[PDB]
Amino acid sequence: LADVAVLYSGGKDSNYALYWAIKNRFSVKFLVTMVSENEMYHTINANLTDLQARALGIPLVKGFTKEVEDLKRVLSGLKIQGIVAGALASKYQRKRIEKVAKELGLEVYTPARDAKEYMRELLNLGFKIMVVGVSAYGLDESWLGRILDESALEELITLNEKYKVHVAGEGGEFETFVLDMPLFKYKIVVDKAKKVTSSGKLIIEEAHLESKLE
Amino acid sequence: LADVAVLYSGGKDSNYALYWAIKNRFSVKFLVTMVSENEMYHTINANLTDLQARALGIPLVKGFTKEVEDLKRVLSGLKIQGIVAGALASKYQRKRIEKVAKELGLEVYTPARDAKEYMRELLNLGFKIMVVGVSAYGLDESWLGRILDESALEELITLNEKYKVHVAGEGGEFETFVLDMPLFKYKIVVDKAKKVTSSGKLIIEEAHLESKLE
Ligand SMILES: Nc1ncnc2c1ncn2[C@@H]1O[C@H](COP(=O)(O)O)[C@@H](O)[C@H]1O
Ligand SMILES: Nc1ncnc2c1ncn2[C@@H]1O[C@H](COP(=O)(O)O)[C@@H](O)[C@H]1O
Repeated sequence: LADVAVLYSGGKDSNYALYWAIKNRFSVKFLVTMVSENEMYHTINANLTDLQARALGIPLVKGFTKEVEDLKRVLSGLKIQGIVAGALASKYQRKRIEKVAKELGLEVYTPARDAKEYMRELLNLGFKIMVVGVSAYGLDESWLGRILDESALEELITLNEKYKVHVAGEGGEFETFVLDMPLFKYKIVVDKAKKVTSSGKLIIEEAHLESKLE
Repeated sequence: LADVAVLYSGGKDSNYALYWAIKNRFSVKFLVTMVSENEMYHTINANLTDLQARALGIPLVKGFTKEVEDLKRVLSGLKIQGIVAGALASKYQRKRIEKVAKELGLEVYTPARDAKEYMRELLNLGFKIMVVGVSAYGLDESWLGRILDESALEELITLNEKYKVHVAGEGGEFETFVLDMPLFKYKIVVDKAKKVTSSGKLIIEEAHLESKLE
């Protein structure tokens, strides 16, 4: 029952879900990423979680796509007992997870919910988070490619207590990409990104792994 | 017993093994690629089989690494009955496959061996094969990035009946990458490659998928 697969899309919560699972003695046999044609090229920006999976040394399973049926199809081919998803999964995402899980007879392990507290915990845990998506007023394109720290957290809280932008970007406020965390054996360094409704998006063009102190 | 995983590294034989398996009514649940640090960047040249897996629509499992222990670890997490490998696997490769297979209690399905005949069959089946590796005298860097056809086959046979270079590159003579085959839903187009003992190597920098007639 310790054998599980983590739904990994690359952002702060997928990574927190991974850290949580490992710390709670779970046996993460696989990371699972679903790729939809809804978003074809050679750029690394297509295999970002693939870059993180190498930093982690953990096997990565990639599915392709009614995404519920495709997900269940992928997960059904794995020798696992449960599915690990972050406690910040979309209100809709949780429904799909619950549905496929039940139908497959799998457990839905999830971290047992204050935005501020959560965000602070990630920083204290050594999470290196970069903003790669933005879709909320009060967040100019300047936020793209920017890393979050005790400083950026303030600006988020200050922005929240004004434009009411979620502190944990819960709801599409902004997308993230984790460049480093305690479990990474290698750090991810962005060499070239270049930025593109107040909808922003950072397309990573050049990136590489760098060994950590260890 | 129909459920299997194909050891897919991207070349002509991995793809032939895949085609053979699908045609023989096997249920290919996953493609498995092992990535070793023995060969760190963002280039697509790292996720080439990932590009093919999208063209195929088949889930891809990627392992990281005694590669035998790592392979068995990956395959042990999949709900399969056997392993599919091409009949051209290295004389050593077959030993590892047999070892892990036996230890996991899995079947080792493999295509039931004339080089010329084999190479001709691939062309007749519509295989679009590009040379991305070279390590044999009589094969100048001009062969890198070159596509194989009834014409290139002759030059290979003519070269064989002289420098004794294997027709199926069996033994490290040359590495390949399949840009298209009947099972691909999309074709792979190389936009920018640039070439690098008579050891040659083609590093693909730009590539993309293009829809097929269907
Ligand atoms: N294939 C998937 N299906 C459903 N939910 C997913 C999938 N992949 C990732 N997630 C959820 O996405 C959340 C993380 O989003 P993020 O912080 O941007 O990486 C996690 O809490 C997961 O539960
Ligand atoms: N992870 C692996 N372990 C052992 N053999 C492999 C692995 N991946 C691919 N192969 C073998 O590599 C052969 C294909 O080489 P190629 O034609 O260059 O793609 C196949 O016949 C497979 O049996």
